[PDB]
Amino acid sequence: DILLTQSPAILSVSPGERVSFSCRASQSIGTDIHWYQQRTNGSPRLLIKYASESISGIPSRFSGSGSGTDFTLSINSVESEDIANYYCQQSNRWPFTFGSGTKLEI
Amino acid sequence: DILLTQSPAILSVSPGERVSFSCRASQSIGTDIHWYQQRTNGSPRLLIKYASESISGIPSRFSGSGSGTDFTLSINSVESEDIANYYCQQSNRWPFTFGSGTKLEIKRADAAPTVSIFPPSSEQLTSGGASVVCFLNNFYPKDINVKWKIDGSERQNGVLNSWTDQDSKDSTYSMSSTLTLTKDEYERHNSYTCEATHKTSTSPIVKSFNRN
Amino acid sequence: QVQLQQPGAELVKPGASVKLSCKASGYTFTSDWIHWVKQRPGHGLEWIGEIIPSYGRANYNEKIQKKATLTADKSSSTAFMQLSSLTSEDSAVYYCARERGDGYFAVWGAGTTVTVSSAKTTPPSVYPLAPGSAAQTNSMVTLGCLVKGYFPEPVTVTWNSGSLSSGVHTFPAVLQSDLYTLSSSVTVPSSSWPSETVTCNVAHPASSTKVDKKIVPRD
Amino acid sequence: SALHWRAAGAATVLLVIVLLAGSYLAVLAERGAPGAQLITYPRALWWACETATTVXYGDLYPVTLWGRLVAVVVMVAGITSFGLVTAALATWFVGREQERR
Ligand SMILES: CCCCCCCCCCCCCC(=O)O[C@@H](CO)COC(=O)CCCCCCCC
Ligand SMILES: [K+]
Ligand SMILES: [K+]
Ligand SMILES: [K+]
Ligand SMILES: [K+]
Ligand SMILES: [K+]
Repeated sequence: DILLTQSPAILSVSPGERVSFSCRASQSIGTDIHWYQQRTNGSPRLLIKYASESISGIPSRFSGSGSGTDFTLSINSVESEDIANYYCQQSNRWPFTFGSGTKLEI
Repeated sequence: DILLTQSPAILSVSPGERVSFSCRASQSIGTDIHWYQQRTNGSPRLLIKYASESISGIPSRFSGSGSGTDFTLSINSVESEDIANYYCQQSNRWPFTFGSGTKLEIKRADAAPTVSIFPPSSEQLTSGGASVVCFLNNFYPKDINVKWKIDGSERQNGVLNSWTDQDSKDSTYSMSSTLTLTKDEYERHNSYTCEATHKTSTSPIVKSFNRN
Repeated sequence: QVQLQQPGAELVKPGASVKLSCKASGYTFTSDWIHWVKQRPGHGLEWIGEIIPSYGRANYNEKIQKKATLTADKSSSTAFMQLSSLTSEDSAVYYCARERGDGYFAVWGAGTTVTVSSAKTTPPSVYPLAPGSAAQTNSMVTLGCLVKGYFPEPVTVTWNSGSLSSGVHTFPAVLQSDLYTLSSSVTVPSSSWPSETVTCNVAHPASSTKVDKKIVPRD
Repeated sequence: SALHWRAAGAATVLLVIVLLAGSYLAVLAERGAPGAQLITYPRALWWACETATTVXYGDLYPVTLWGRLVAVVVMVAGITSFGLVTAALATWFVGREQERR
C-alpha cells in the first residue's frame, strides 16, 4: 500500500512568512493527493483536493502543487488561525492512505 | 513536476579541450530535452533541441546526446565565445521546467592587467563632484587588489569597485575602481594614484597623475 | 528582424502593479504559445506561465505564488503580462518567448528589467574619460565614459553606434544611496585617435533618454 | 455517385478534420494539468491517429476531463467512418453479385 511520508513533522514559521508542507509518495500517484487541516480538538477539514484544486470556504492563502511522488501544500503569509496539524491523503490506489502529519508552529 | 538537475554548477576547461555538460531528470523523459545558452547580459539562445537535434546558425562544435533521464551537451574544442551559462529544459510533461544551470569557465594563460587612471571630467567638476576612475583590464587570473593613494597616503573612503565576468572575447577579466570625492575635497590634494597588485608581478603596477 | 519586442524596463512601487508587453512579428501560427520566464540577478530561469493567443487560454506555474495574469491581442499581435501587488521579490528580468507547440523556445525577447522600489526615476550623468596629459601611450589607447546617478537599472552603452565593439568593457553597476553608477572602456589603436572620432551612446530605457558624448583629449 | 460512396468519402474527409481538430484541442485541454504528456502538437496528432484506429498503445493519453471528451469524439469519428466504409463495400459487393447471379 502507498506510503505517504510527511517530513518534517514540525514546522516553525514567523508570522506572515510563506510556509510549505511536503508529502512524498512511495510510488507515482498522479495528482490523486488531498490535504486536510485539523486544529486542536477539531475534526479534519478538507483544504485542497487533487493536489491543487481549491475548495469553497477555504482562504485563498492556501494552495497546492505537485504531481507524481512529490507534493506541496503552501500558505502565503501564515497567520495564527493556521496553527494545526496537516495531513495528506491519496486516492490513486486502494486502500486510501494518510501521511503521518506535520504540525504548524508559529 | 520533473526536476532537472545540472551538476556541476561550474565547469573549467582549457582552451580547445572537449567539455561536457550534464542534465539529469527526476524521471524518464525520452529525448524531450532542449539546451539554451545565455551569455552575460544576453537573452537565452536555443542550442540543441530534442536532446541531439541541431539548430541552424549554431556552430557544428555543439552536440547533444542522451535519452531517458541522463543528457549531455558537448562542445568539441571550446573557445572564448562559449563562455556563458547553460540551461536544459524539458517538454515531456507539463509544466515545462528548467535545470538550474552550469557556468562555462575557461582557463587561459596568465595575463597582467593594463592599468589606466583617469582624472575627473571637466563637465563633472563644474557640477560639484569629482570621480577619479581606474581600469585594470584584461588580466588573468581574476584575483586582484587595487589600492589608492592621495598625496602618497593610502585612501579608502569613497572607493567603489566593479568586476566583469569572464570575457567572451579573450577569457580575461577586468575591473574598474572609482574614487569619488567632492569638488572641494578634490581641490586640496596634488596627486592621485591607483596601484594594482596581481599574481603576474611581485611589484605593484601603478598609474598616477597630479591635479595640475 | 527581431521576432519579439519588449520594453527595456519598468519601475514599480511596492504594492502597485505593472503590465508588461511583448509584440510579436514574423510567422504567426494558430499553434503558437507565448511563454514568460522570470530571472532574478545571479539566478536561473524560472517559468511563469504560458498563453495561446489564437484561443486566449493561459496556464501558470503552480509551484509559485500567482502574481501574473496573461492576456493576448490578436489584432496587434501582442501578448501581455499583468503583475500585481509587487514587492522587491518580484524585481527581475522578465522574458517572453515563442514556442510553436513543439516544446522548445525557438526565440526569446530581449527582456524587460523590472525594479520594485519606492525610489524615483533619474537619467544618468555621462562624463568623458580621456587620458591625463602625462599618461604615455603604446600602440593602443584606453578611453571611456562614466555613467552615474541613474535609476533604476539598466542602461545600454555602445561605442560609435555599435560600429565599434571589439575592445569594450562595460562594468556592472554599483548601487549606492538609491543611485547606480558604472563606467565603460574602449581600446583603439593609439594612432587612430583623436583623428577618428569615438563616442559613447548611453541609453536609459526607464526615463526614455539617449545621450552621446564624444571623447576628446584634455585641453 | 451512389450514396454509400458519398457517405464513405465524406467520412474520410470528416475524419481527417477530426484528427487535426482533435489534435489541436487535446493540447489545449491538457496543458495546465500536472503530469500530462499530450501537450505538443506533433505527438498529439500521432495520439489521435492511434485512438481513431482503436490501436491505443498507451504511450500517450489524456488525463483531463476535456481532453478525454475530445478523445471520445476522436474514437467515435474513427470507428464510425470505418463502419461506413465496410457498409459501403458490402453494398458494392452485394449489388455487384446480384449481377454475377
Ligand atoms: C495546432 C494543430 C496541431 C495539429 C497536429 C500537428 C502536429 C505537428 C506535425 C506532425 C509532426 C512534426 C514532426 C516534428 O517536428 O516532431 C518530431 C521531432 O523529433 C517527432 O514527431 C513525432 O514523433 C510525432 C509523430 C506523429 C506522426 C503522426 C502521423 C499521422 C499520420
Ligand atoms: K481495437
Ligand atoms: K486496442
Ligand atoms: K491497447
Ligand atoms: K501500456
Ligand atoms: K496499452
